[PDB]
Amino acid sequence: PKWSLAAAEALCRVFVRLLAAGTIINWLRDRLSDYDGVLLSMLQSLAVHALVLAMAVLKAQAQHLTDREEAIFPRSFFLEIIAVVLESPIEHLRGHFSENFVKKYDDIRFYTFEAIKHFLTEEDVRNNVFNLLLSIEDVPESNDSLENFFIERPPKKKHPLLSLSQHKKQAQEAWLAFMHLGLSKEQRKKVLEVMSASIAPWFTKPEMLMDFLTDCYNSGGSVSLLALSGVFYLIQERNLDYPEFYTKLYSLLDADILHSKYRSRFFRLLDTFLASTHLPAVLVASFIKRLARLALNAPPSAIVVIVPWFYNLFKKHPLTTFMMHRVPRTKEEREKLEKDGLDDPFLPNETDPMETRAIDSCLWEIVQLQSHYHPNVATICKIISEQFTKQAYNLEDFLDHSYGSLLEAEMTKEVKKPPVIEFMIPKHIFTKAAPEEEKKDSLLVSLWDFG
Amino acid sequence: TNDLFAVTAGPRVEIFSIRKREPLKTIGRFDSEAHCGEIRPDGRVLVAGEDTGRMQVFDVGQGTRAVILKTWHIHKQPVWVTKWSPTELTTLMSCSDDKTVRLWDLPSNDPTRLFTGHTDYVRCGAFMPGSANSNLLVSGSYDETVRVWDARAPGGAVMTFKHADPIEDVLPLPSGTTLLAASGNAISVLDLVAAKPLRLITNHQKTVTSLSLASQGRRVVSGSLDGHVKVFETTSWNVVAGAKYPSPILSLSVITAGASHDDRHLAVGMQSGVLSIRTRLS
Amino acid sequence: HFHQVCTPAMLAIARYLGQKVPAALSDFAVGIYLSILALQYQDFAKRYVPEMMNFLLNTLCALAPERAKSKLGNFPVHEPPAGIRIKDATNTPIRQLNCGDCLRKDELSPAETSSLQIAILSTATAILKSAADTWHKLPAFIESFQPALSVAQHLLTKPNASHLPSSLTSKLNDLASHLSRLLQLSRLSRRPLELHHHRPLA
Amino acid sequence: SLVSGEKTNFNHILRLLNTNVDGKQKVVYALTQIKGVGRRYSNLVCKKADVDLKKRAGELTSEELERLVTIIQNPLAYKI
Amino acid sequence: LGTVLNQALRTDDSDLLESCLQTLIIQNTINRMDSSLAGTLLSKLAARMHRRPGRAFGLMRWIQWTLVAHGGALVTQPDLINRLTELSRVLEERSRGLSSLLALKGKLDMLDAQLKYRKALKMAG
Repeated sequence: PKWSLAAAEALCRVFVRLLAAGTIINWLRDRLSDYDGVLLSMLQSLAVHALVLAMAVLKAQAQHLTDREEAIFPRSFFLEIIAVVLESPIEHLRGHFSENFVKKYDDIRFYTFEAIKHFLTEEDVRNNVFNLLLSIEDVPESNDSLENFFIERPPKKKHPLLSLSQHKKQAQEAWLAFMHLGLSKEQRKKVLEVMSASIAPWFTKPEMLMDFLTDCYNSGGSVSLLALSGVFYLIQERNLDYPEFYTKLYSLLDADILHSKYRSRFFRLLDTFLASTHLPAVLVASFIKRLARLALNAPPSAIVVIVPWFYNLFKKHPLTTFMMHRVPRTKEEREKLEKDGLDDPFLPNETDPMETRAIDSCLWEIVQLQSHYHPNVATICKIISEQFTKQAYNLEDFLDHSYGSLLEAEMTKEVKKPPVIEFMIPKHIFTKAAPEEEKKDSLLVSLWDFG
Repeated sequence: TNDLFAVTAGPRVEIFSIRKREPLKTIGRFDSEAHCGEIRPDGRVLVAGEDTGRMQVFDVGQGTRAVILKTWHIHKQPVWVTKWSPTELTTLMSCSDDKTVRLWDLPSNDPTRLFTGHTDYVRCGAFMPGSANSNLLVSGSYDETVRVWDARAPGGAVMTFKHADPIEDVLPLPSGTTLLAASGNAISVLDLVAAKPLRLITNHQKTVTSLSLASQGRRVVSGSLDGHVKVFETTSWNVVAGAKYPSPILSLSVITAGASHDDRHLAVGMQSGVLSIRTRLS
Repeated sequence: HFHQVCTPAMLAIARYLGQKVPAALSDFAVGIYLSILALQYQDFAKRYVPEMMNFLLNTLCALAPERAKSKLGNFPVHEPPAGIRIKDATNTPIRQLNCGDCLRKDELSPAETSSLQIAILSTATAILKSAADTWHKLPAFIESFQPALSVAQHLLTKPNASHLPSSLTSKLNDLASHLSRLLQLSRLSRRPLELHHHRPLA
Repeated sequence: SLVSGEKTNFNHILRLLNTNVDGKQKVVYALTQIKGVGRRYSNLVCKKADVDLKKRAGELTSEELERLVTIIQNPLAYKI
Repeated sequence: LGTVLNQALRTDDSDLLESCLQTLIIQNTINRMDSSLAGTLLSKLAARMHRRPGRAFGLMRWIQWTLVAHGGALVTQPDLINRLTELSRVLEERSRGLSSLLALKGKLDMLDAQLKYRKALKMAG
């Protein structure tokens, strides 16, 4: 049906020419109606070029299916266009549609959103429309930042298409109706990731997102860890607060969050959350102690981020430095401590960070963590140990670091500087006893049966 | 009868006019920050404290006068509140960052008295108005502890109260008997003749920032991070009036004009770098 | 301090030993394997593997006689997916592990599973002894080994002694006693930290 | 309990083209702090830079920092 | 919008109230809201009612659903019948004209008809 393709495009050509030109007009529009049906089939087929013809005929219809100078276009026709392209399983059709016009044209964007409204009001298709919702990313700045229109920049000077608020309104409604419909777990987490960057900036009012977000934030777990981003976005923009923010943060940080994948974003948020200024010392002390105690079991790809942030916080809050260099003031206490060794006054698993006695503890955890196996990590603990020189450490060079980064680092190291080996290697490498060599057996061999 | 009031915002202060409502003279001799800049009850002295720990005191006439009278460099750690004794011209309280509040005499080169007892940062304070409230000093820490000392016996506080929040502001009353503490979302009216907490009041979401005495010692405006200004009467403490500001606020004051100290105008200071003045004349 | 070849080996060890929630007892076995590898790495260079500590305790609770109920260390606890935990098989005695246990068998006979789990337990028990013996220094001893005691007494609970053999019982009892001894050692010897006694420049 | 310290971190040694050390003093004094640069020369380049003299060194966004860098790089492309 | 209402009511906001009241989810919010704040909400909504008598169509449905969900919350804290007192006083106001408002309605629905009809003559003629 490539000849059918040629017939279709030539029919579009003669159609736009007769529209640019213009008891008979009834059949003259009968032609266009049946051609719309033809184009339904031809998009249900190449369907990308069929889609090109469809936007062309939408253009010609909007241009001259009226007596008025204004360009109304069939929202209904566009609606079934949207219906067929969203039911179609062709990712390439959807991509060409999104990139070519939705990421290009604002008339398309707005009327697209409302077409989505109508169509959703009347699962895999849910995934498709969700993909499209995610595919719209960029929020324009202003009504003069709209500044490009597929058809008919309106001379209304008050038009909904001229007012950014309406496009934000329509996309807002789209997201509202979609979450009102319901969505999957994976859809939920993808939203919760990309929201504050690309979904929360779409709302004329994000307060229902404040609702939904603090619900999944009070839910708990990795979803709530993702929810932190959104709730911070909202408390920053429109100061609708959570009740107990810092105590929530303190108990929120837990065992596995360092092992979570999104700790990078998490740490940038926490960098703000202690970049605040109205913070009491014992609160930031609590966060210090808890983070050291979790660093005792952390991955090193986290510890590399963990340490320089402490250098920062120590630089800002000198009433934390007492956990680094702590003198017994009194000889009486010196007697008491040399007699009875020290117990940690800090309370693990205490809820309120403003009451955990992190003050009067020490960073035994990190000074033991100096004796890590990994050398760069050990040096970074030495940075705490050594002296206070640099005014700050950025973390941006530290973030997003993984075992992958460490392995490619050692890989991209030189092929070989001439290395060293171990001399006088014993022969009884798998021998169980060797009672005649007097060298004690490999612990692995003693605890492993090889036979 | 002045035409002056001070704003402290960043590495500088900007002495403003009440009449013209204009920043008359900026002073940018501050190194790092400037946590409180207040003028002596003359109208000729501005004192202010930087963030390295020095506190500077310098003279200003009406305008372009910044002669640095004295500097003190004792705390080695930022000072957040230096305030004049509203009677004596020569004494000022200074609550630092570290653990300390202390009274300075201007001619003296070492602080007159030092009061301790606080355990966290200390970041609000005031003197005690009233006649027999002679040398009586009140401070709120971040440590959920407000303390009042007498200067006569520099022991601990004579009185202390524990809240559940960081106490971010405080003010006494010109009756010299009762006192506002401001902490979290929760203000607290207290007795100081009986050391008995009268009543907690919470009509804000977020933490408050600042309280301001008003018209005739008869009302108090409060200012909170809720974008919210809310003024109460001092008899029942009901929410009497208030408004909203488009950015969460940090400082607040009404200020009076002249004869009998009718309130000339209020101004709020928001985190968004914006100093809003609402004025009324008569 | 640092090697071109010896250390990336340790890094591969650490990636496996930190990551990979175990789906099978074969994963458990190779975890035991790399744990003792890293022990033979940081012998007499007393460096430290939190990956090994948390992985060992994670395995120790994943054998789930009754349940990881509440507040068992700070190490990330995960769920034994396929019934991969011990039953009341207290009669299958102890044994030493073989490399064939690095093979997957979804058709495994349950008595072999019981014996293999018990052998894994005893070997991890030995690993605990060795790691404590080599890490009695290193001031985070208390905060690193207190969870081991916690897991130990939790497994010493009667709903776990029901499934446990008396051999492993005496094992972990020895563990608790020796570990409490070294804990008291650390507690009495522990001193606060004074790092910035800096020498001023002339 | 949460106030944005988005401006507090400015008392630090700034790196620039030749000297890697320029502290917070003032816009004109930091320009003269850069080697070879005159004081009135600093006046000229900042009043072309449209930056406030009241602004201290480090009170400036990276955009106008590198704007000052390119307009000290080429003093001829902008007229003088 | 439940926490939004909670925040806005207890902080006695104006424009937050406007934002959430411009707009189902309504019902969900009234399920999930609180009690004492809902009574204060009732008070200021009777206030808006008294201030401009323009739309009833959302806000009556709102207070409907308040008395749905936390109706007995005023039974729980029943000192605020003085809040409930004025609503009687408020809703007796809007009943006023109804005592003869229909006497308007018919003679106007009268002249409706022939104006429809002579119009319905008009394209026919």
